[PDB]
Amino acid sequence: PYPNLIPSANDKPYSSQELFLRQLNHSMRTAKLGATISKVYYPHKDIFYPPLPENITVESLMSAGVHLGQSTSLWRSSTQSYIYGEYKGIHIIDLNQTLSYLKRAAKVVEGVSESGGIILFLGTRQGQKRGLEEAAKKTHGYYVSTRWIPGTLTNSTEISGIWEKQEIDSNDNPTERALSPNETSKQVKPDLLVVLNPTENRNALLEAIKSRVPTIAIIDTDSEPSLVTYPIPGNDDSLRSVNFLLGVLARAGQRGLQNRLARNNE
Amino acid sequence: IKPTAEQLAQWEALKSVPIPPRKNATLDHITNMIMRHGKKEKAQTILSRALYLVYCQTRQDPIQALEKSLDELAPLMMTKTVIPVPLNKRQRNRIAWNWIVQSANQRVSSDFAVRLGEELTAIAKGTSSAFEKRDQIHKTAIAHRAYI
Amino acid sequence: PVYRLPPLPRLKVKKPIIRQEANKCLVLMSNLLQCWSSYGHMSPKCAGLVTELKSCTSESALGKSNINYHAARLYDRINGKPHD
Amino acid sequence: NILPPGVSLPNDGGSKSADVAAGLHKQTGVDPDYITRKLTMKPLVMKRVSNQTGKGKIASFYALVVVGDKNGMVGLGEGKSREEMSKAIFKAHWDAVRNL
Amino acid sequence: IHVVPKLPNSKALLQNGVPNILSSSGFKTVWFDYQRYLCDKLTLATAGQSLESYYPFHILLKTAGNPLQSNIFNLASSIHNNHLFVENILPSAKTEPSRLFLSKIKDSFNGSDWEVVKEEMIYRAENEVLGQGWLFLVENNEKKLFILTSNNNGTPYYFPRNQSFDLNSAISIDEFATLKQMKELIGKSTKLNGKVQDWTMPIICVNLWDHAYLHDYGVGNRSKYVKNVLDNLNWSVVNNRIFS
Ligand SMILES: [Mg+2]
Repeated sequence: PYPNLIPSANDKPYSSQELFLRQLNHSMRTAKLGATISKVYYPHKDIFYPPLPENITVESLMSAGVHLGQSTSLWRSSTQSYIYGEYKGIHIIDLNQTLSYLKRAAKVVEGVSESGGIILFLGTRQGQKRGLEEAAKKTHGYYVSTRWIPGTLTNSTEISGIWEKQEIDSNDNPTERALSPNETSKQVKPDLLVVLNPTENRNALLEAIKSRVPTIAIIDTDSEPSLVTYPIPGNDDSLRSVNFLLGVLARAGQRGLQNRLARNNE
Repeated sequence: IKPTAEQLAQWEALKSVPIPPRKNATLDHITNMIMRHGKKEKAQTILSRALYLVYCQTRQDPIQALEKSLDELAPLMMTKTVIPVPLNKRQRNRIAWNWIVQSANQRVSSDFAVRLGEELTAIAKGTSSAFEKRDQIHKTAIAHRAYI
Repeated sequence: PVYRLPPLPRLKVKKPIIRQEANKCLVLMSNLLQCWSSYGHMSPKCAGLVTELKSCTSESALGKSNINYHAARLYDRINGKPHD
Repeated sequence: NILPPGVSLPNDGGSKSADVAAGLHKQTGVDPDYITRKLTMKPLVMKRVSNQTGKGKIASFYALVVVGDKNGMVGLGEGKSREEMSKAIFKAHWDAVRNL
Repeated sequence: IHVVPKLPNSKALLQNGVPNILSSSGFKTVWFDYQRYLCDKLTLATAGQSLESYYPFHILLKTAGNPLQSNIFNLASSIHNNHLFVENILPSAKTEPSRLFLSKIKDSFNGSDWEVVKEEMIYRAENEVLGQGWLFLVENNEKKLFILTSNNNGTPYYFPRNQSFDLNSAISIDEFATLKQMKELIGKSTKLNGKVQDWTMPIICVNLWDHAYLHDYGVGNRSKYVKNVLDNLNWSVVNNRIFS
């Protein structure tokens, strides 16, 4: 439990570490006494307990702030059909269209994960690393959050060719087989690319277009809907909305992975 | 190692004291100014002998008298090309020492130590022409203050 | 009224001006010189100020603008150019 | 023998179509056999283009080629090479295969 | 929304309440009615604020040092203390006092055995706690137990808010000295909030509020209620609360 700890003698008072363990024991048992908190938003849960696509309501999407679009002065008129209206100097996104597009994109992610494809979560804004990493880990996928190197797809040999690759079974179990140099030097291309900030990742979208990689993205009021295969109308500048949508997609991918493993284990 | 009683007592007693100075900065700087050709000991002998005459004719600490003299004679600021500029301790000491050395060289003794010691004795008694030089420098600084 | 500049190649100040603080030694010297100008040289009145100078310059006689960087960094965000 | 751990000399280890097919399969996953067997290339434009520079005039070779399997797939590729025209044709073939 | 915690064996407690201390009607007053009352008041007080996200114990630890939200603190304190009280009187999660707790009482109370200490706690509750209050057996950082009493809603954790001295009446000069040293301890800290460290924890809690005993034991005879509480405690919880 807590090795390399030297308890104190009964005559002497508690030590700092003994006090820490005493307070930990208190916290895990009695600190939570008196009431149970209900109907309160805790940000971390948005990453760790995302809802299923079918359980999402318009109220839940509005609570996450998905509806809040860009300023009316920065409007991209090609996004007219996704807009419910304008309010307080900003455009409001139609959350029913958002719900439909999000369910469709979640089905796409679930199908791709169930087929064993490679899913890449690209988001390069400040505090998006946590959700991206968790989505990649629970979908058995991959993620980028520092910077998208241009040419990562169209120039894969000169960018990603040096990093190591791995053969795996139907159950995602390492086989530890030795790969030939030609096999190691092939391009490994994502089967699905999801972008949280498509406005700042035009290079990735264009590379996916050139390389025929279907792509999902959160299309804000100032973003181009036609640059992506499966747009999701929603707010991309709020971390809560981005994490909510990303958690939904990641849970869909996890469900697909679980279905794949269940079928392989029967 | 566990320090024994004497070692810890020594450590406490000493840490309760400051470190001694290696050298008196002012006296060392004056000596180096007297120095030529790397003959430090000759300069030290000359300076100590002059200070010894200063004591023998004044019977007060001659190191203190020398510093009173350098502090009072030396100009605080000087006009340069025309704006005044402040002077730090070493520059003031150098100017004062040069003024002292001229008046010393004006004296009669064949030994430079005797001339320097008697000049320092006269300065310690408030008798020197270098006060006029200091006054002129300060007057010029006052005249040209506007160009700071 | 508000004036909107065109899409510009850059947003940069030709000569950024920095607020260097005048040295304490210089102003103390100026005050001493004014003291000796009014009361007189080696006057009893302001002699105390001399002591300060004697300390302030004892060790040494005298004892940065990032506007262009931030402007270049932020210009693409704030210029308000039309979409494309 | 003193061979390094991995040699890479295909004749001493102890054309355009083949290299194009191999590099394309390595970089994009295209099938080499289809490229080598089914595709046919005809150079359309072949010229020399020059650039002035303070030290001197620099010459380069431009090639524009069209590839196709004659069954509904056609692609255009352009290649530049300062060294030789053959390398320009190679790059044009590469690009044309990429633009099918 | 702070909600009343669910209790084990809730149906049995509704039917009869805690055996040998409270009847069903009394247990309704002490827990089902009073805890709901306190939780609803805390929710009304703290809704739309940060404090809705924190548990009552973390609320009172946060709010102990600020004068103007004492009401919230009071509610939080009660909402904590009441539950603590309930947990030491629940029929079960016969439980016996542990060897470690007996050793600590013997060592902490100058060799006195546990039962005379129970009688001493009865005496303390009868004497100092005039009206509403809380009684605790608490351990300090020195592994020493002692008996603490709080007037109205007070907390054992933070000694500035112990509320162990009733200033409505007089105070002994020793109590005034204790108050002055306590205030000096508070003032010494360099923190802007003025917080101080106190590692005291409650091992035993008894509810001297009128909600607990008035319906079952009358205006008087509170010491009878305290004796009944102490005799028939749930010793599993009490033993767990101590750290070894
Ligand atoms: Mg945006």
